[PDB]
Amino acid sequence: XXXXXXXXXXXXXXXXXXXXXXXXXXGYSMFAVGIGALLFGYWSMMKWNRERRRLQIEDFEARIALMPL
Amino acid sequence: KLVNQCALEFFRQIKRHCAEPFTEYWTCIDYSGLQLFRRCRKQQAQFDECVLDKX
Repeated sequence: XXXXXXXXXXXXXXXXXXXXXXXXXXGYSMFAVGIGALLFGYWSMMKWNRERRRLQIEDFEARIALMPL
Repeated sequence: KLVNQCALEFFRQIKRHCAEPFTEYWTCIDYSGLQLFRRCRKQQAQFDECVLDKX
């Protein structure tokens, strides 16, 4: 009996298949989150600066109140 | 001369009545840097409330 190297292909490994595809981001939907984070960013920040004004006037009031200084 | 004399009159009134909230508020302001009112507003609630009994 002769024994040589046997042939096997099975699945053929798929000859040239695309793996690159669009994922997560679509296009217009990313701008809704992108610019949406900006509008949420300013509104949250400016409310803190209005709360800073409560401290600001109260800080300068200490100088006016102190005349024996 | 009247300014410094009235200054002693202000601090003596706090030392006589409601001294416990005043000392606790004084320890809060010096433990931090120069926030003055930040991270000390919770201890500020103990203050003024005792003083509200007086005029």
